[PDB]
Amino acid sequence: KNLGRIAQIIGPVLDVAFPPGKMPNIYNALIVKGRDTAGQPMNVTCEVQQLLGNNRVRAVAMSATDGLTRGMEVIDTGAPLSVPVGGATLGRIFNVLGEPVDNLGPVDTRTTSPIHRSAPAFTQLDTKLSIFETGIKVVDLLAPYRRGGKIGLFGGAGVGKTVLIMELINNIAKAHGGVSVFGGVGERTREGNDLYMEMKESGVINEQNIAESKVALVYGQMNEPPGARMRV
Amino acid sequence: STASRYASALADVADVTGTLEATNSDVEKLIRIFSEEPVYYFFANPVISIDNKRSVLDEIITTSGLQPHTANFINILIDSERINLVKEILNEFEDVFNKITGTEVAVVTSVVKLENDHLAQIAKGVQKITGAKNVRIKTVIDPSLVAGFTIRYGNEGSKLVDMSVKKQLEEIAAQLE
Amino acid sequence: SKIIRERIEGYNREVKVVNTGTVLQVGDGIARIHGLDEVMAGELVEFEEGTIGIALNLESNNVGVVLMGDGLMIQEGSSVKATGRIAQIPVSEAYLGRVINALAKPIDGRGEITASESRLIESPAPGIMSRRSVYEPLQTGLIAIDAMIPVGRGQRELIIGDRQTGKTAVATDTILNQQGQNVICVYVAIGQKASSVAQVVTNFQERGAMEYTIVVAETADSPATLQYLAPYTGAALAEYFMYRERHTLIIYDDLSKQAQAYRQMSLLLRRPPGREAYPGDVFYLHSRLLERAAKLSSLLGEGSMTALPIVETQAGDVSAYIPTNVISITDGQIFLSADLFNAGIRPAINVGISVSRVGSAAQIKAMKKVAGKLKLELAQFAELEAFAQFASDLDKATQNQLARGQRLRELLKQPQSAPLTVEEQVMTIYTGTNGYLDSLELDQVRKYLVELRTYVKTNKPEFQEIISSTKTFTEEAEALLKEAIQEQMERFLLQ
Repeated sequence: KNLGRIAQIIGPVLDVAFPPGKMPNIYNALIVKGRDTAGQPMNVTCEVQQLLGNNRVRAVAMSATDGLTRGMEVIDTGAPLSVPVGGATLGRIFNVLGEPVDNLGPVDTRTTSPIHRSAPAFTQLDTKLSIFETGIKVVDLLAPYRRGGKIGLFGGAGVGKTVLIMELINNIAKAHGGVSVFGGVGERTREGNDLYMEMKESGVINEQNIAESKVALVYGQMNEPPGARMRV
Repeated sequence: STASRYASALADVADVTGTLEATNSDVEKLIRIFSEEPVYYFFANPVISIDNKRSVLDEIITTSGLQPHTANFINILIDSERINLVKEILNEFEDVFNKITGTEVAVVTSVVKLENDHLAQIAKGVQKITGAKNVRIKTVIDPSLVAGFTIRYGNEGSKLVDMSVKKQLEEIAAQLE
Repeated sequence: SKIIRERIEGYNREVKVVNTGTVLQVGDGIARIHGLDEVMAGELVEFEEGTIGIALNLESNNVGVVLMGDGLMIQEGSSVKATGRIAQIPVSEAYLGRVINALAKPIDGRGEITASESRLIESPAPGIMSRRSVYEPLQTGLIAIDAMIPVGRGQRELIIGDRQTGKTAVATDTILNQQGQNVICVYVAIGQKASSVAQVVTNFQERGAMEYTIVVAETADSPATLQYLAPYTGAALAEYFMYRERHTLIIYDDLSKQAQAYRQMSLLLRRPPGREAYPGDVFYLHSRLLERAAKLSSLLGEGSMTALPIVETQAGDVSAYIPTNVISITDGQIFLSADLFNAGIRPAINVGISVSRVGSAAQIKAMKKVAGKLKLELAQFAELEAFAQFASDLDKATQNQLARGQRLRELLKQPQSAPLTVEEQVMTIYTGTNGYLDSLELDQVRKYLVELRTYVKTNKPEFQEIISSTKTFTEEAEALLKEAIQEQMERFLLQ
């Protein structure tokens, strides 16, 4: 229940004079209800980057901001990017907004959870340093890839992370019961289109049996004003 | 601050003048004058012809009848474009008045609108505790004040002293302790 | 009091101009501007002295306008009446030959290029859903390009190198081969020398490529607003071709100039400077710029938008923030090694460091059958490039693979505007793989391969017909190629 006038906009850094009381917290979200280029209402996902004071705040939106005029109201969501969690993401190529960028219809799932969240605690975790065992033979042999782990890649295209990550996706889907979040940050849209074509083509996106689709596709567009991409 | 410096100089002008009360009256009147956001913008837009703004400025100096020291203070101020930085220095003039005075405004905040006798006792006790020359009482009948009160005093309202649910916070602490 | 408030009410009613904003801080093509607050973000606005102001900095106080050019007549307090329109350049196909300045207005002088559809320069990018597979090929004319790096219709590739290198002209050679292609050719010459701009234009119309090519250009003396958006303007020109389902290609002269420009912009905006003074927004800006270039989906008609990025390594920084940013951004990359040019090989493509993403989807299988062997032998000679001075003691297969890679290395070079077709290159590659050029000597195989191309254009044109129609290296066609190969081999063997 907060409405902030679009105070300034230093490009994609927007500024928002919120109300003196109704000024949100850090990383609290806001739908900037501006016009479109059509003048139709378009709502941007401004993110509370900096409480700039004098009841104003330097915000960042993820999408673009052309057509926005100063003083435009942003109803603060007042919380993190509550995103459609669970299986509606497991299969729909979902935008940073939580729309399925796939054009697979709307992701009808009530579970929209806070994005910039904490990690767990020093007591909650499971410190058996287990092997995220692949099924790919060399990683089985060579790579003691930790379960719960951090498998850094010094290799990409040509070296074949497409097919290898695809077989890894099928393998964690099959040998484990675990599911996969694949995120193309700053995405080559050639590689993004081919990637969704691959997961459909592999059936990782089980193309008929959607949401039996074993993957969850979150590309981050390089075309996104890359303040989008920091929170992806 | 330099805004606080502008306030301190206005108070110094009114103080070596003796018009601390008089230009304080001018300060409140001109505060309500510059409270007009259209008047504050028209005086404070860069698009304002400072010729025409000076015209309207002497016009407003009539239109509330300002004392001369504060009038020339405003003239130097809007002359030095800190009219854009105006209002809080005006607000700081209040504290500068108290800096001139030692009349310390302290905000009580109680369950009821408390007794003016109890107000007198608290202002006297704060004139001892503050060591104050005087005490502008700044009352409040606070809703979340369960039964007791809350006197923010000091230079700011820094010196909080409260017994309303504050003891309940202490009890929850000693419970948690 | 409303006498005084009437007086300041009239004064502020004078200050209550809606569309207008007076020029507050007139500096160097940039203005703070009182008034004109209610503008949307980023529009053009008509200042006094008519001046087009790019509403870059939505200041809370002011109205920060990138002026279109120099505003000495744009006086103090110059009222910018808000225009509200932004960048809607009228794009039509009627510029395909006109050389437009940034208003889609012919800096040619070819007359007002008539144009009804007006697109704002930054239109949105095509989704990954909006793009199909990259099936159809581009073809540079550079046999060495398409061999070692296949170019699809509507893809993203850089050409990094150094100053004006003829990498400029390498793009021009691609533009030349676009004449045989069905793609719309569009020369985006940011910041070239004017004489260079004209010699390029003369190269285009002299090729008649300016039939297939429109031209847009930023001056070196450009107002960097025009520089700072004219890239997106050419991108929208590609949109008016590519949303029309057409193959179309663009040649973006080095956006490093635009990077210095946006550096000058944000520094002119008094904005936050980033990695080596380029703005951080240059990452997203060039990202939005190069983002839209693709073959579309068939839902959008598979219209190819084939980008050509000029990137010049400033004294060989393969990792300028510009360069490494593009290196992130691209899919095909073309490092240039004028070491080869200094040793003689134009094209001086650094064939090793020039890495690409698309690959065989962009190659003809016709090409691919030869080209895999070209890759294998190429890397073989590449490791074996050490053996050269001691290659007196070279083994038979060692000196022989050296000879094979040597003839293949001979099978690379091409001058300024020595483009070839697919099929002539197919003959060239099949011979150079087929060791008929392992026979022929250094300059001998150059002229003899030229002669083999000519005497295959004559003496085996139906093999070229099959290589057209099938677009597949037929064993019949490879046989006719071997036939004409031995024939012209005899012809140049008599010499």
